[PDB]
Amino acid sequence: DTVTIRTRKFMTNRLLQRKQMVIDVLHPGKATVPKTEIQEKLAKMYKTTPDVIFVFGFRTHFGGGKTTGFGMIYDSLDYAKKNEPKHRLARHGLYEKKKTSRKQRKERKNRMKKVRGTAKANVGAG
Amino acid sequence: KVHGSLARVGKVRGQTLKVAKQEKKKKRTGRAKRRMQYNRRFVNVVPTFGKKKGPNANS
Amino acid sequence: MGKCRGLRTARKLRSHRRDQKWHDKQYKKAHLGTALKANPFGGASHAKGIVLEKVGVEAKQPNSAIRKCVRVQLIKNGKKITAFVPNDGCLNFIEENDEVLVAGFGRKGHAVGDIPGVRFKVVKVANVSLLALYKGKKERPR
Amino acid sequence: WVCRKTYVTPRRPFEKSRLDQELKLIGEYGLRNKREVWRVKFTLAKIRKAARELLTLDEKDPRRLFEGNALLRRLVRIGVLDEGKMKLDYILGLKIEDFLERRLQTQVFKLGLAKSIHHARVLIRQRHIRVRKQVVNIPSFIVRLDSQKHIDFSLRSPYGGGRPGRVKRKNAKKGQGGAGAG
RNA sequence: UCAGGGUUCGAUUCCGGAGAGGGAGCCUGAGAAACGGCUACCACAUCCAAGGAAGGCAGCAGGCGCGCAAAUUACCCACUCCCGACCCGGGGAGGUAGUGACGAAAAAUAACAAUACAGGACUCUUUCGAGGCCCUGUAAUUGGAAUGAGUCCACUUUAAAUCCUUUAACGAGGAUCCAUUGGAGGGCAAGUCUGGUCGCAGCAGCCGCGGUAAUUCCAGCUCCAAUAGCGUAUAUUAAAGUU
Repeated sequence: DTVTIRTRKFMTNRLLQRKQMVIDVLHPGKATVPKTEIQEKLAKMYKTTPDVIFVFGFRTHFGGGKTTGFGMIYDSLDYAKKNEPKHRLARHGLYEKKKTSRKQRKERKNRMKKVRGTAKANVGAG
Repeated sequence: KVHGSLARVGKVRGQTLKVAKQEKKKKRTGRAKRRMQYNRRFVNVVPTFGKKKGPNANS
Repeated sequence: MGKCRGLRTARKLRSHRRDQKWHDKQYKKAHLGTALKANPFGGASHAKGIVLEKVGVEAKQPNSAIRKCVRVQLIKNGKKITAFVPNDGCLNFIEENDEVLVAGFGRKGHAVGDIPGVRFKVVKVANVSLLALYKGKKERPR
Repeated sequence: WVCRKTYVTPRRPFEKSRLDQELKLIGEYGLRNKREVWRVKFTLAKIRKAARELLTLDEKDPRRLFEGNALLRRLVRIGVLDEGKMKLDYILGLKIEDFLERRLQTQVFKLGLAKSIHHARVLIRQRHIRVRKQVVNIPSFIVRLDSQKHIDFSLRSPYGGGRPGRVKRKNAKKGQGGAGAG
């Protein structure tokens, strides 16, 4: 609706190759706009294009009319792709990890203890 | 009668009239229950000479 | 007074008080623990048993009534207690050789009212309270 | 982790005189329950307990100065005490009614639109008022002294600017779709 | 818990100790008298082709038993940290959800006018009487207004999701979108109302009520207290200057 993104705690984080600030948002219509919409606007406030913007947080204050999150802006793609928590890259896809998970792993391990010299056999058994 | 199974239970509840008259009304709760209690006791204005009459009485 | 008030008489005071506390009535039941051992309960609030037989107890004078008790043996100590049945006509809601749940009267080891020898009452007959049987919020499951 | 019980119960369970005071006090401010009264009276007796310490210990000991100053500052900040007073003796002149005056529902009624105290509590809960910019649902706020001139209706709500309610907006459509031709 | 002085409790998240069915012995290692290491006895209990073999949930779930008395055979290494040859692997530690009236914080169950009677300050009038103001309940309908409880697209939340906050559209006329728990002789706030029972049945912590006019029983009506809570049993402190 009415979208106001206002700049607060600007820091140039040279070690991780990013710029981290707070994402302070005002909007008296329906508070809370999609995170996709936010990173478009922030892309065209430092002119860095939306493949290195990352945002998260965004809890909306009581009574609405404000929401506050936390956003990073990376210098390049590869610096984001390296550093970035795994789930945050997979949040808007360019990464994934297949997870079976966590009963298929354990049940394979305990079957593997019984054999020796062949690791592929128990996996082949389905 | 003192007697009439006077060694055994049920003699004052199984031989009474059965009444099930009841009202339909919505009683107030919470705030409003105190509001009526305040006004009905103290401010109407209430006072009348030499009153002593309690909040109930069949008088 | 009538007692020493030296500045070095801590021993003669603190050993005297520790002795004369044993004559107190409350203390002497609490700390010998013979109370617990003698009680048909372990010191638990309730206890569970199985009915043996209905009985009636004739009240102490001047009152005259029949007070419709039961007699019950317990699970957790295998010994017998004579227990009151409250309200009116709840003798009927008790049926022999079933379990019940007992509970103390409310005067801690001493018979209540005009009924003698009864220091217990009854609360549940089959996971269904005497209250709910009487009022009709639940029903005996047969 | 950490909890505490705010209210306390009366020592005596019944006493006509006590009960009448609690009743007439609830009538005045339009409170819901007696637990909402004893809560307040705990706060008062708490402050009176802290105060009774500081009065015994000579002046110009660091504990008495620093504590007293910051205590009295807080009593002045809510405005239940004057700065024409501001001595530790005047802490003891505090009483129950001054607290209850600073409550939000009392100040809604006093400095904003209501028709009775009973009205004002409902307006706070149905979210038609704010305190500076911020909606509240708490009629038990206690309202700092400076902020007793920023009580306003909500910036979106039928009272002041904002959309019509569903009793109004129903009946507006009742002239065209509720009785307009069907 | 408590004025001052005390009394009672501490299995249980921090710190220290002891122990892995009961006992004893011991290997490896810097570190162990280790038990999700080993060896033997004693107590248990399983498989077997009866020749032999194998075992220790006071780890997380779960079951039996015991009792007055106590939850899901759920999701996941994202957080917090730990372990490894190691940025990369692993961790029922730990984090997340479910069950949950132990307990604690917040506070909904109707607010406002019209008519209707009702009161009293006030005014006029010699009283009579009238006017008129402040409020009150209380009936009849209503009238306009308001809101979340719920239903529910959407954003958001997060490891993924729930919840919450945020937002469409639906969502209130008292009959339903229904507050109960105890008590009304005295202690102790509240009825000598009516019917039934008539030392019977029952009530009663205590004192006592019931024998034909029951303020105490069984019900109805009415009223009082507390209020999303209230009653009952037991331990324990205050009350106890009755240690």
